Amino acid sequence: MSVVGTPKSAEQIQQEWDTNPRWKDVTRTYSAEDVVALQGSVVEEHTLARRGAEVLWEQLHDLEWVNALGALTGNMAVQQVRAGLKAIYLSGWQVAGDANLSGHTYPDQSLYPANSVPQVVRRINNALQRADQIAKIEGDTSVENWLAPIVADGEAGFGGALNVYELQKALIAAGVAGSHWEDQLASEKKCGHLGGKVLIPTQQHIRTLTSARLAADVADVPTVVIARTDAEAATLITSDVDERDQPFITGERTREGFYRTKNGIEPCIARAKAYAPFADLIWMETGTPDLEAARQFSEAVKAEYPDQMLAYNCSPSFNWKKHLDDATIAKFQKELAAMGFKFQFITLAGFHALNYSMFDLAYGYAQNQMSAYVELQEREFAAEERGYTATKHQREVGAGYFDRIATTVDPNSSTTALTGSTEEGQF
Amino acid sequence: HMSVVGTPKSAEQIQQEWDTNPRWKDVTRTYSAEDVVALQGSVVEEHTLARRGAEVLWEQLHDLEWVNALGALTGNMAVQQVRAGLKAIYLSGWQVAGDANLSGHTYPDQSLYPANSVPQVVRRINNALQRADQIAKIEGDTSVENWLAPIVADGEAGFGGALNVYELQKALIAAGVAGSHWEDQLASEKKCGHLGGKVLIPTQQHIRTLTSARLAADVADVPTVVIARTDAEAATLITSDVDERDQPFITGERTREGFYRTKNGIEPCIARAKAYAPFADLIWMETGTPDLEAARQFSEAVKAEYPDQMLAYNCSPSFNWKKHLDDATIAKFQKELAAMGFKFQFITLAGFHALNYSMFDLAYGYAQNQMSAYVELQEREFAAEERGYTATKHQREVGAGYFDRIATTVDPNSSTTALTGSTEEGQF
Amino acid sequence: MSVVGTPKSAEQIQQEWDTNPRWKDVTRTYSAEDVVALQGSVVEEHTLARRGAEVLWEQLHDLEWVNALGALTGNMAVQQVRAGLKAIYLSGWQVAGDANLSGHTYPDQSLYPANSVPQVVRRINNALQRADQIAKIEGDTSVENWLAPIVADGEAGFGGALNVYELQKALIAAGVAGSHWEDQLASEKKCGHLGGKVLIPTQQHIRTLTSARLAADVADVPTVVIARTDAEAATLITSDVDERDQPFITGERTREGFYRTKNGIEPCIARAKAYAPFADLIWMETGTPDLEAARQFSEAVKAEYPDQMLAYNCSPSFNWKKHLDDATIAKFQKELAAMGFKFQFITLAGFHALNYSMFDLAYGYAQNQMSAYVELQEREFAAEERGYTATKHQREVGAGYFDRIATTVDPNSSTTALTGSTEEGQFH
Amino acid sequence: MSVVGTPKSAEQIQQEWDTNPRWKDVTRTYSAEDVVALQGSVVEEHTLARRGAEVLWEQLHDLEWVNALGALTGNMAVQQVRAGLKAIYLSGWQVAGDANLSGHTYPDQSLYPANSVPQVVRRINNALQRADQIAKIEGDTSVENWLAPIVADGEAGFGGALNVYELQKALIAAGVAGSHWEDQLASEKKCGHLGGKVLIPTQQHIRTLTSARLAADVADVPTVVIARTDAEAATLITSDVDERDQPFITGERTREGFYRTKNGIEPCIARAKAYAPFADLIWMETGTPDLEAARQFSEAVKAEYPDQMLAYNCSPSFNWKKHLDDATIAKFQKELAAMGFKFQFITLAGFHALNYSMFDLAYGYAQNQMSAYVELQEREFAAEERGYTATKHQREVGAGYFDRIATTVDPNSSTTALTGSTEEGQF
Ligand SMILES: [Mg+2]
Ligand SMILES: [Mg+2]
Ligand SMILES: [Mg+2]
Ligand SMILES: [Mg+2]
Ligand SMILES: [Mg+2]
Ligand SMILES: [Mg+2]
Ligand SMILES: [Mg+2]
Ligand SMILES: [Mg+2]
Repeated sequence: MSVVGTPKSAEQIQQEWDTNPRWKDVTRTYSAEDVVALQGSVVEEHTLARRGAEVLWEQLHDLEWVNALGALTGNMAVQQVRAGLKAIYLSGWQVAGDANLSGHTYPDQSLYPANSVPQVVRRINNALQRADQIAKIEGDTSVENWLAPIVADGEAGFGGALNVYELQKALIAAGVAGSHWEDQLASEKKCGHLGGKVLIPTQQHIRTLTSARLAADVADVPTVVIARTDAEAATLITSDVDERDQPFITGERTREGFYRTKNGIEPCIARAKAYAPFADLIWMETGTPDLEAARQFSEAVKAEYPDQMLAYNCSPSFNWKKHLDDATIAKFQKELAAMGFKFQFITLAGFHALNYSMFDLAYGYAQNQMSAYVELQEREFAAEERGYTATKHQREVGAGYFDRIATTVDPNSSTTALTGSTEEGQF
Repeated sequence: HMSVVGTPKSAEQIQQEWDTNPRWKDVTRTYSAEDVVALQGSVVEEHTLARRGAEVLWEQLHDLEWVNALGALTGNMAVQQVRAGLKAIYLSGWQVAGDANLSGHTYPDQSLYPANSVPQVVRRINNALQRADQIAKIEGDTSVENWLAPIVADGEAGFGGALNVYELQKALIAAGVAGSHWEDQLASEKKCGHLGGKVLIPTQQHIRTLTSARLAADVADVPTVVIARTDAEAATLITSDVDERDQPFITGERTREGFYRTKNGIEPCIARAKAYAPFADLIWMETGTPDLEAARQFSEAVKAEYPDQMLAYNCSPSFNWKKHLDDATIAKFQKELAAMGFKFQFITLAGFHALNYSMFDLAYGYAQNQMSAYVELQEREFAAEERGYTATKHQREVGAGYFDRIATTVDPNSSTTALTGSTEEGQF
Repeated sequence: MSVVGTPKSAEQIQQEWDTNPRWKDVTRTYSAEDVVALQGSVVEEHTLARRGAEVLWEQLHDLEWVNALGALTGNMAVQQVRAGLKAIYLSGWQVAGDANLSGHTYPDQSLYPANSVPQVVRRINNALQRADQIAKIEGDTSVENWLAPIVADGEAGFGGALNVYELQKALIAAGVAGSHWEDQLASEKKCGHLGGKVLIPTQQHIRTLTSARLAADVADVPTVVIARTDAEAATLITSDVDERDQPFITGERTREGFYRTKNGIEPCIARAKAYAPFADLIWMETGTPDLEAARQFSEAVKAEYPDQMLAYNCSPSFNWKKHLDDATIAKFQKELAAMGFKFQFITLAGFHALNYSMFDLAYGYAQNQMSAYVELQEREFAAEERGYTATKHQREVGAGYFDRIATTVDPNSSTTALTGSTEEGQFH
Repeated sequence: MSVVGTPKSAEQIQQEWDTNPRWKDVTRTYSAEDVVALQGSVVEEHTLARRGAEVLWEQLHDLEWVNALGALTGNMAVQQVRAGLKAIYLSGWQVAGDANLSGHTYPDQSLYPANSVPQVVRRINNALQRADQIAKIEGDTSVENWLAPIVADGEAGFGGALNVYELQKALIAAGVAGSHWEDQLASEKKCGHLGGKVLIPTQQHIRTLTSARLAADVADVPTVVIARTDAEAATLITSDVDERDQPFITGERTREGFYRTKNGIEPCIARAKAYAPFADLIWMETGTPDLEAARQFSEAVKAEYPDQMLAYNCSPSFNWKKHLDDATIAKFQKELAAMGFKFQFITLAGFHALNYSMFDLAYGYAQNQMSAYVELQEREFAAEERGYTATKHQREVGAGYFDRIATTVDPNSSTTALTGSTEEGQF
């Protein structure tokens, strides 16, 4: 037939696992032959998933740390890279609130269709590709890498291990670079800073992490796998079967049949250590922005897994000035990086930037009409010194690029967009 | 027997409504009431939000000094606009093309995206307003009397022929649109009004479009507001010279494609506006500058033949406002326009610029000072609570308390509610 | 500012519950005031959900029984109604296999996105509507009701109570007439005739049926709620918390923490008795198609609730010529109806009809090329005297209907479809 | 700062056009530098679009003729390959009637959303991949290539060249092997065998074919481009600007501004010769299944382009036994293959198979209930001799394959699907 997409042999995969330092501390409870048996006759190449994953892994070891902001539209991701950020965080919370495939506004409880986050991954890459295409024809070299890696939210898997497997597969097809997975009961998933959280036994989350790795292996991409634990605040567990969880089981039971468990940094350390061999980065949800507790978690984990990188949630669910002074806020991220928190991200940055900017505009617009918008347009003009370009909105969305396509197909076409527009004649 | 739910009206009932309801006092239909019924089948679905929105919109356009709106490309965007006191929502096709269409790609405004993209955003905006209305009910919030603000959505050029026009209107009505606007451009060469290289369609062809949009609203039995837009002020090309109303502006020369070169300006806009009036609840003239004098010329000339005709005006971000106008004129702009008959006024790309600038300003500061940049935003949100802002408590803004209410309604003793013990409960 | 979609008061709802015989045997653990508190300021009308639910409830008490076939495309439902069936069944198995929003082929384990089945409900209603429209312009009264009630698969709700609520809401928005919900763990969901099934406690499914009724009440439509139990084959359960399930707990455990339980018709009778106050119909999956086993379940349930209607799956997963003789197969549904099984359905009928007919045609096409297809078309021609109409495929999908729209907008259009078509000149 | 997805140089592309025999008779009015200019920094790999396009082109030259059937669902395509067919045809007609993203039933008039056919391409490929995966774990080698190439319907492009460009790009992203494009006015597009067809000028369709090729080159895949002409029955054209069309323009006009034109085989031959340098296959819609009329079209085109391959629509819109005897019906495809019609397809085969088979069952079901179904189940049993496998429906949709994924993740899983089922016990 054709040699396109021929699967590699179990020997090559074993070779790659043995020699490539990317897999230096990755445990696999399945064999390389098990991967081959699940790949059929053709293995689709996932370019953006591979490139982003390799770029992400590289940046986590080159840069002091990799920091990101939550993005829920393609334009958001474009502006984050344009501004200098090297990675995009794809928040599930935000998807639930304003960008999921049901069309409804949801709280962060795994209510939306399971393929919603993959579509936002694809959408973001599409927008970054368009920005990359525009920069090439415009000769704009302000950004070295427009295809910045995407770290996406796997939540609690939307079911069992097969649901996990299919979500990770869908995230890779969309071109994700990393995905994170939490140890909550899928049917009761909550945001890390909401209540009513229900843990699942330690082994079950290792099962989830193993499933996430397996799909990345079957698709043949070094996807960064992130493990999140919600044990600092969760006081409910589904079962006491796992002996690793028993020291925190109180015996008390709820009407639903859940077991009460003792929460805090100790069960997070215990679970972190158990997840480490199956996680490229570890992440513990916390109740406050507190450097001491972060250092404490960092020390206990690195005392057994010294090279284990960590991720920290700089959550807008914290009232930041209520806990930290301005000076502590200024060094918060830099001090975290010294502890090994190499991926840091403001999860709901997109939500609050979108909701506040439109309220501020609409409120002024209701009182003073055009005066309020001219205020915004002038800030846009003033920001052009800093590299802002979306003021010329026609080229920002690719008017020049499609004019180039149109002239490539027909050099004498008289229906090009940017020639004659008010943009070229007023900006 | 058989269920009578959704039994269609008779032809005589429709004719009585057309004859006596003042909504249709100036609406011309070249088809009959029996034609409408003939297309409705055995069951006519109710479109609650499209009906409510259309009625509220029409009432507001006659009761308020003028209705104004801002472009919205996400559900949360519309929530804040209504929360801030706005009484209508404009759904830009430009914004949908650039950051919210079903292809997943970023497109310029050239009718490149799938034809059902805007309807999806109509349904999304309504869903988001319904969630804010639900939350408001359980929170005792009465700061907004009508959360379900009318939506005016961009129908562009119909994505093809009359049948493409019809299905787009039907899909917008099914999603709950209050009004839709249609422009006299060649769909295969559609452009934003302030882009170059526009190709007009013949006047009679856009009367076909407006007639098809009205027909789709009638078959669906909702009084959708039909808005006619003309791009004749800047377009120098037209597909054909077949319409005698267009011929006086044609020069005679043709392009290699076969298009006819035509003379643009306000004069062909007035002519097309007069021809569209019997089929348009609102008329909209795309212009190259924000000019009150030019707006008055178009208004007086149109109202001379149809004095009750309402107009619409695009306060376009494509205009460099302070380059053309002083601050005093900017402050009175919409007010002066309202006196001329421009009763619906909108900023098309308000959402694109608010979204792109806010995220850039945050990411720029975040790239240099990390958390110090975000705390500034959070502190601004805290400060905006005096003006009525609420999204700082993001958990309840998206309905965590509402779904907690659903959960406890099913199981009052559930121990897995979301807001209970949340960091929002204890820190905000 | 309008009164469209104004919610009813709690007293009005409570009065409907107290007097409308539709709710005669319906237990609601929540209050009428709870329903109102969740409805915001506007309640959208769900015309097809209301009509379908009403028609369904009417047919279950007026006809000897209501039989259906699984359909996964719009055209399938059209042909089912065309051939004389009064109800459509929407299999979740079939959606997982060949019609879900992931684009992938899935076994029946709740792997596809949760809004997949609603989309097919909307699709089926859309296709039935088109046939209804086509029949009107064609003067075809051979079918009384093209909008046959749809009974859709809710699986295990795709999570907790709130996931159940949203699926029911979406099914209603899409126009479903009824939905069935099973007492399996959504995380490890399986087809009823698959292995490794894990039950949830009796009370957790009572909570599911409650959330399902609540979503219908908030939507103000009398959706037929069906309760399904898988305890006939399942040897696992998630917890021993419910004392109604404890008499079957063996005391063993699994590595995952599941509890071994004793399967059989006995725990199905018990769970059905518990589910009865919360189900318009009750259904137990069974390992074989057996009339006596069905009579045992029937008479046992009706011993406590003699007016409880039941549902039965004549599963394709069975092997009928193996078990039963021809004469028993003929009387099978008729005898099941006399026992109270008033809704019967063949789940995977669409899957098998689609896969076999395409294999049969593709195989013949491989050997004999055009000779194979001509056998089908002549078989299609022959079926016209039984009512079949899809041989003329252009009119079947609405070519004439859209000609009517096109001629209504522009009666002089020179670009209509059926005039000059090969269908017009070659199909008499 | 990675190498994955690096675009190749213009001279590297120019070398493929000059040497690869795939492009021996392909005219490109744009340059290799033009292609590189539109590719940005990264070029995604479209494995299935590449593999399928290479397989299809190879089959067209190696087989007597490649024939296919219309498929509108994933399971349909699975059964077509299972029965021995080596290609899938994706009818736009069928998509409009029962599988487009609007949810509505439509006549064949370009009414549905433009990304609908790409979705079905991706869906068909997903189904074929699932059958490929199941076949691997079951040791099934009765099918050599489950990834049969897909020929998809691009209709009239849903607008201008930029619309054409985006449809071809989305089809390629979905894994298409070929796409066909017709010379109709998009806003008035009709099925070839419906009335009221309006042609666009010859040059405008060359513009379409060029745009379709450009998108395939920018995607770096050898997509098979097929040119369809509707001039046999269409008596309308939009303009008289192209002098190649004027010898058929009569001077008559319609109220809309169209031009009456003389339909027939003559303008089909002329337009075909104009499309030949821009089309890998050429396709003339006809009003009857006539072998003599096909020869005239074939020998006329091949007089100027000897190696020009042709495609023929064996349309269900023909009443076959009203025109042909059984002897001619049997040899129809074979005769066409000898004239150079190397891609032959029954467009609406899926619609009629699905609609008839369900009416036949539902009718008998409404009359004799279970007896009607057991007849179908018995015919499915008897079909196992011929290779039919969907009778065991659980494994048919991958229950066994996902059981493998489950046991690969956790060997001791108590929640496997096929063990203890009625499939392993009654089949
Ligand atoms: Mg999350
Ligand atoms: Mg590790
Ligand atoms: Mg627009
Ligand atoms: Mg008027
Ligand atoms: Mg099911
Ligand atoms: Mg009951
Ligand atoms: Mg087609
Ligand atoms: Mg050629």
